[PDB]
Amino acid sequence: MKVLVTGFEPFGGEKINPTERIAKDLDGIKIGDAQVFGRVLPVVFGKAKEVLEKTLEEIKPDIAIHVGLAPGRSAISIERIAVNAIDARIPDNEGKKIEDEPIVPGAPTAYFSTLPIKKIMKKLHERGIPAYISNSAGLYLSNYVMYLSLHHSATKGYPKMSGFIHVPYIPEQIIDKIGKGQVPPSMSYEMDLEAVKVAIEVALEELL
Amino acid sequence: MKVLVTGFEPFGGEKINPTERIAKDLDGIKIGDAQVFGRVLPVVFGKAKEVLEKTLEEIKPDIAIHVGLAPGRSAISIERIAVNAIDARIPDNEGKKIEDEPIVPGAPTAYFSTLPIKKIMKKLHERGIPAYISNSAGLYLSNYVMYLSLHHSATKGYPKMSGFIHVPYIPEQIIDKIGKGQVPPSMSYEMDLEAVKVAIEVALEELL
Amino acid sequence: MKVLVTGFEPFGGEKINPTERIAKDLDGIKIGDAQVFGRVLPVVFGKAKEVLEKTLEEIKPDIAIHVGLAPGRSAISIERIAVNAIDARIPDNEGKKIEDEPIVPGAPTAYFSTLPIKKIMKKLHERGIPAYISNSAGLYLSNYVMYLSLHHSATKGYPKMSGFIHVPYIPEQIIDKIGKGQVPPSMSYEMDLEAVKVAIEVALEELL
Amino acid sequence: MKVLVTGFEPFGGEKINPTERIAKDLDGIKIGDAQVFGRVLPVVFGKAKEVLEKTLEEIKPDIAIHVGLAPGRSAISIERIAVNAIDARIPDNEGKKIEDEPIVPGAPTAYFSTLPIKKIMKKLHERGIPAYISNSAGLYLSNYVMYLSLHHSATKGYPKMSGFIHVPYIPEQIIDKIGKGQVPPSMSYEMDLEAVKVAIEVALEELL
Repeated sequence: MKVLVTGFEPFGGEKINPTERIAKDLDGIKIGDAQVFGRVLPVVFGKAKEVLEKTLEEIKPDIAIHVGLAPGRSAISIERIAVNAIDARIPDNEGKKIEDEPIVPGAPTAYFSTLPIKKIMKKLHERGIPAYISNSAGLYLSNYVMYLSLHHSATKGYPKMSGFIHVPYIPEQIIDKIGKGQVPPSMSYEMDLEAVKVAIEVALEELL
Repeated sequence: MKVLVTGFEPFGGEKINPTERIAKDLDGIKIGDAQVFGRVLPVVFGKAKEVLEKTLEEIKPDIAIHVGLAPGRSAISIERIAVNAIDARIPDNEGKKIEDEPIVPGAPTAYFSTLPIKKIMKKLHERGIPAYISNSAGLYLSNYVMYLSLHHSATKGYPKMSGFIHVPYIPEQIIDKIGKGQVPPSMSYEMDLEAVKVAIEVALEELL
Repeated sequence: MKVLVTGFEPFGGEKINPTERIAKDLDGIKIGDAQVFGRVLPVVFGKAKEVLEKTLEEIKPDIAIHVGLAPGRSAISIERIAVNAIDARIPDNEGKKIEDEPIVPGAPTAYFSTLPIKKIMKKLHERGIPAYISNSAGLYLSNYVMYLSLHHSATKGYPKMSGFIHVPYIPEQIIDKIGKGQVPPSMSYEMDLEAVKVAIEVALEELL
Repeated sequence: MKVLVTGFEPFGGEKINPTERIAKDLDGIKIGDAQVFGRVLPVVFGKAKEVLEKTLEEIKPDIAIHVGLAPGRSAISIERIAVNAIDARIPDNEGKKIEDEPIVPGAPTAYFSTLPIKKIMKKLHERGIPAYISNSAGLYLSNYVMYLSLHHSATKGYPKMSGFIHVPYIPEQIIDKIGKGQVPPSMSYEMDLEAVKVAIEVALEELL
């Protein structure tokens, strides 16, 4: 049993992206006899697809849990759906701002996450971790990778389960925001890491 | 050198108030040779004044740091001013909803906190703790105690420094909020506790 | 050329739903030689489908613009996608709270709105009307009708264009909210009405 | 009976300030036999004080209602208190960003508005105008003028009543905000103007 967890590099002017550390912290660990692989993806259209595809083909995980930062969100959010569209509010790390363009021409308009999202949310709550189901992962890189992963599952047969989890800013990222005229919500890195571990465990238990 | 830290009991239907635990956790500890006393106050007009007055007279602290819960706030907030007014949006724990009434008839319309609020905010930031200066502690029990404490200082000569710190909901308090149609910001109890300890240390260093 | 505009009846305890008036105000009007029909839909699962289906079959509009109230939103929002799922945060007007259930079993996971959403947004901006593209119409009745309308288009060939527009609370709906501990954003009814008229005109110009 | 209404010039990069038009629109009008004077103030520390002082001495109004723009607020807000402090989050129109400095050294820490704020709020509600009581007018120019006006009343005996009213962005100011990654609340200029007229009428009726 193999699990792939991905995170993203910093973007949008931020010095850090907490999901990058999550991926690195979880890489190489084992939950039961399941092997976990952690990989960081670039916040760049096209290149992110190349890396994701190569990683999926290399590892061939049974479960894929893609993690990303969601500025402004106040709790852990589990994405219910991936949409076949790109409409960036901001450009990617290479200055590309793609608007109204499909991710995969001719492919389904959307894919539902195949992770047991409701069970994951329930377990997180039991652990005192606020979490909810998000109905839009945006139309930037998070949705981009979420869709491609689910499409890979639908066309290649693996991973069996795929989904996306967004985390809020971590406290240290809020400091420079103060004075700039706003105080966005934040959540500790420790809670985020535990949340992802819980998601993996629940997904695994689901696959038996 | 003596420091008094207060917290509040649960109110507004909440099962817990994180500041109650903060007070209990800090009671009896020492920062350097300074003795810290932690006391919990009732969320009841009148009675809260009795308890506060008695506590202040009993301990005669050099520094008083009153802590409270601020539902909806996203980071640690240090109150800049206490206002001589009561206008409760909700009733206190005994069903009393006082509207447009002074706290102390004839006393000053307001008192500025005497804690080194800017230095405290700066130190918190250096510790990676998001914090900002609040210009209104509301007109409920937090402001009530903040004003009475500062008034005590002005009329009795002690405590030398007095102020108020509000903390966001802690994560576990958000669980039942989910589904109710909203996900308020939250901050870990551990961060809150450390923030209060930092405030105490900075206040002490200020008094020398 | 025929255009169908729908609105919803009051729900969630609200005395009014501004979209109900929008539908009635636009019913019978003409934009050029295009005939506009305005109909009000019940905020009830099942029944809403019956009414929508019957209305679509009766009128056979070339363009369908469904309007609804989005409590909390601050500006006009044009829905980009309809999702094949029902997961009500609150029950409908008949007390039914459907959770994790498809709208049409076996049908596509989602449909993109076929209204020229970007052009509509642009024209609204030129008119000084704040508007943006929403990537989730929720999973309540608004999404329910949006999906069914787009599904009707895909399977029956009409309407040629279908989409959904959400409007904020109108000012009068905020009054009772004040004191309840919150002041949600609002937008004038007049602006909402004009926004819908603009959307219709742009959609029509698109069909030529 | 004379009434002075003030507004502010554009600031913070905005092309307009709706309160500037409010002042000009109300200048010269009469409510009953009361004469209303409308004046625009610069968003500049020091200079704003000069203009305010000169205006107050020139007109010697019985009632002074200062109006300002509050970016982000969703409804009309009536300020309850003015604070003797300056701590600008942004610089004024001349690049001056004053931090932790009193407005009037030695003067009271704060002054309560002498306008019948609760009655004004009630009348606005009866007119279908969402409005609430604000407990902080910020520590920028709005608070600056509010405090100086109330201080003038306390030391000079006039105006008899003084207060501050903040209005949200008007819709047209939101357009350029869209895409920038946020849609702030807004309220029509017409509603703002009526709200100020209502405040004046209620204040006048209070003075008899």
